[PDB]
Amino acid sequence: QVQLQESGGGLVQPGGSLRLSCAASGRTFSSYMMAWFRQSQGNERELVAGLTRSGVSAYYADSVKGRFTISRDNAKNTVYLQMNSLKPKDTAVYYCAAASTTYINHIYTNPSNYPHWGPGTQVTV
Amino acid sequence: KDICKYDVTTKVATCEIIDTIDSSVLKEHHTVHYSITLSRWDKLIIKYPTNEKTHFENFFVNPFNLKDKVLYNYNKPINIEHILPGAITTDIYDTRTKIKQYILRIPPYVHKDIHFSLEFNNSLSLTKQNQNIIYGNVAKIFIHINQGYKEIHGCDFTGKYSHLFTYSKKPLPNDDDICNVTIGNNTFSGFACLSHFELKPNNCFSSVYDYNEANKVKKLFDLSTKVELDHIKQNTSGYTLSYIIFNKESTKLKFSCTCSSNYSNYTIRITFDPNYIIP
Ligand SMILES: *[C@@H]1O[C@H](CO)[C@@H](O[C@@H]2O[C@H](CO)[C@@H](O[C@@H]3O[C@H](CO)[C@@H](O)[C@H](O)[C@@H]3O)[C@H](O)[C@H]2NC(C)=O)[C@H](O)[C@H]1NC(C)=O
Repeated sequence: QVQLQESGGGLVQPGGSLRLSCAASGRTFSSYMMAWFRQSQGNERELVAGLTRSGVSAYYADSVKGRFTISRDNAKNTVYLQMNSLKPKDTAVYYCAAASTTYINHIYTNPSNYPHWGPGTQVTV
Repeated sequence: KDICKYDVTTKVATCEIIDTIDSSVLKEHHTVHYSITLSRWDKLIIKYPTNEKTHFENFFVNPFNLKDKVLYNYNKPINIEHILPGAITTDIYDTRTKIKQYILRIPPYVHKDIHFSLEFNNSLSLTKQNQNIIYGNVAKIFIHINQGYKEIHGCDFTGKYSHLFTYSKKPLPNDDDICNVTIGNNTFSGFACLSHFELKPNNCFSSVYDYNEANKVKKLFDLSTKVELDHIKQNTSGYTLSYIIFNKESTKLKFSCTCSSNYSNYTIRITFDPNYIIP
């Protein structure tokens, strides 16, 4: 029902900033849990940022902790991932995953638990 | 009434907001609301967690200063003394259980109806179970207070609590006024002075001057036990206040208290006669 779309990712010099936006269609974001996923070349998908349906409980992986920040413009139906102080490890195809749950205070860890996914955007630094 | 219970015998309103905001269980509602209506002299005791208690690491409270401020009209933070003049708030913390207690004593008289809330935010706390990162929620308590029935038969020298006490006078530069009141059984009385004044004996009503025993410093417990009292040393407005009421006490009692400063002094004199009746 919900379709995701990433946008706003490219090449940057180490120490810069980017704002990756993810738009959904079909249903409102409030009814879904959201997460940003990493995937470097020839590596598994890791989780960087997560967001429960409450919109107030945000999780940040220890790698991007202290530098990334997730947000939800419910009017525009978009999730923004602000990524500051970009480091060489951040080079990956950032994906936007969304799951459907009837609980507002939890977020899944493994990418398999996420039914809906979006076409990732590459972020090289 | 799932977490907030009002016992009529003790007139106590106990609310427990710990397991409701625990971050270890999947929760369907992020805001849990519980409403309570209170009258004069009622006591509200909310038992909430701390940062040290597990599953409540990033717990905090709104307003962050519970003792002084509340959320008036469930909107903007305001000093509780402003909307409920003469109220008393205390904060307790048991390090053995990592649990704090917010204790609110409603004054014996409420001149105007009041509605205010208190928020307990545990959304920032989290736990990790299976392939899930569960989070906590926030719980809001909406308290309403009715009109307070009768002005306390006490003394006020600050001049600000005129609607609360029977006697009120604006403080003067040099004055030796003495307030005398006749109280009966199950009747309220009290006093109000400026905080920087000296209370005599300290923490009055608890240790009143035994006028019978020639104004002796003694705990009121020795004189009588069928009494209920409370006292605040300094409110946000900077005034010391105390209240007292006798409950099924058969003995006639006469005791006193004094607020003194380098410029003026004020004295409270109360006569407890169980057979006494108001005119
Ligand atoms: C405490 O609970 C509230 C309500 O359940 C959660 O919502 C947060 O409420 C605060 C109130 O200060 C919002 O902060 C404000 O946000 C905007 C930007 O959205 C900004 O203009 C203001 O300067 C102010 O910071 C906050 O955004 C809102 N949402 C989030 C995601 O925090 C709140 O999350 C709970 N508090 C915490 C720290 O978890």
